[PDB]
Amino acid sequence: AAAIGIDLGTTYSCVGVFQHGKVEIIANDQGNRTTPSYVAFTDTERLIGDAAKNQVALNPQNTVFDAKRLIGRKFGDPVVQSDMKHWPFQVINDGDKPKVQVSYKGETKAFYPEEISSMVLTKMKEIAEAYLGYPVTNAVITVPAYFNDSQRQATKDAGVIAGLNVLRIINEPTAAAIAYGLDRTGKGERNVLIFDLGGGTFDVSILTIDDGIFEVKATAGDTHLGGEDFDNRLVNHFVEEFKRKHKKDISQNKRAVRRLRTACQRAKKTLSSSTQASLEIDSLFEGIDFYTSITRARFEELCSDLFRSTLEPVEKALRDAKLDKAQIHDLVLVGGSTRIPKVQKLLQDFFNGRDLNKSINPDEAVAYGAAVQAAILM
Ligand SMILES: Nc1ncnc2c1ncn2[C@@H]1O[C@H](COP(=O)(O)OP(=O)(O)OP(=O)(O)O)[C@@H](O)[C@H]1O
Ligand SMILES: [Cl-]
Ligand SMILES: [Cl-]
Ligand SMILES: [Mg+2]
Ligand code: NA
Repeated sequence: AAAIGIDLGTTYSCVGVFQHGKVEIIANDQGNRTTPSYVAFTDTERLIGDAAKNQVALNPQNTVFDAKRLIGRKFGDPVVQSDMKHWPFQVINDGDKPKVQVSYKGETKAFYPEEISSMVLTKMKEIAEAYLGYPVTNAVITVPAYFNDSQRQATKDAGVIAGLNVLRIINEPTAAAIAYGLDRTGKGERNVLIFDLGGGTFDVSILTIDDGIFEVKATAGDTHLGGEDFDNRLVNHFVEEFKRKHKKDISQNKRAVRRLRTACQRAKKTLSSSTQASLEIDSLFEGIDFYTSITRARFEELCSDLFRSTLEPVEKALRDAKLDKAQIHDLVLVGGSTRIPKVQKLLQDFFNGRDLNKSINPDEAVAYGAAVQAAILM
């Protein structure tokens, strides 16, 4: 039986398996090759993944997301106390550990972060089992390089709770490097830069690889910079467009804003491969249809400062590693947001025209590498 590799993301998770000489990134029941790290509780059922995120009658208080921001932290951790202010779900204190509190089947319940993340991992396990046609019992799971012992432990515990023997916890950037076969180099140092822009976070990592041994030389980035921030620029843009056109403010109608935000995420993805996108929402506010469009160039303007801000952390990482641009051997794109053409241009220009490694869907590279390493360890 094959073991699986799982990228347990802040916003999207991905599962792959190595068999018959090659990695298969496994699509879920809706055909999506990555799955939202969402769990929802209703009066009748628990929903995970696409079903949780896509609720037609979504209940903000009982739909949990961002558990990765809590996992392995103390309740009194200032990161937790800050993050709590912007979530619609309740976080409580159980002996200086955080728990997320919800209503389920009519009663108030609370769950540790590693419990919420185990539900996401169970979904990923099941996605794999459907494809393989047998039970999966071993996995490699990835984490950010900056994770500490407590965060790594809680992640491993989420795996155990989901019925997985965790062969190893490995760093996300190391997994992306493995996906591209960069661990296979002989003796002699090669410097690799991983540029990772996901849904919620931005991670720059510089790795030295020598005869298959990885050293983390430098890390930089921003834990509150990702695709969702580009979403929010589009939402604010269209809220102003609706005001102009209909003389109505929709900003305080939570439902209209969620429905607009979903459509902005869909348009954004489309703008990575087309130069314009149409956005059409039936009865968005007080029965008014909102049918409009957005160009790639306009989307770029709306986000220009955010896109540009990704480069100073690259500069910083290089200084910390005591390396010049020219001394990086390989540049690897990771994270869904690096599909954005403008982001690719900025990083390529900064590196004076160097090739980017982008042949593996960037939001799949970490799971791909995890799957490769899981097979080695078996
Ligand atoms: N083609 C695309 N163009 C632009 N953005 C995209 C595209 N495909 C996915 N995204 C965006 O990528 C983001 C998710 O990326 P990813 O799957 O790397 O998340 P992740 O692994 O959870 O990372 P993090 O923990 O940083 O959120 C979302 O904001 C999503 O809209
Ligand atoms: Cl599914
Ligand atoms: Cl479900
Ligand atoms: Mg990540
Ligand atoms: Na992911």
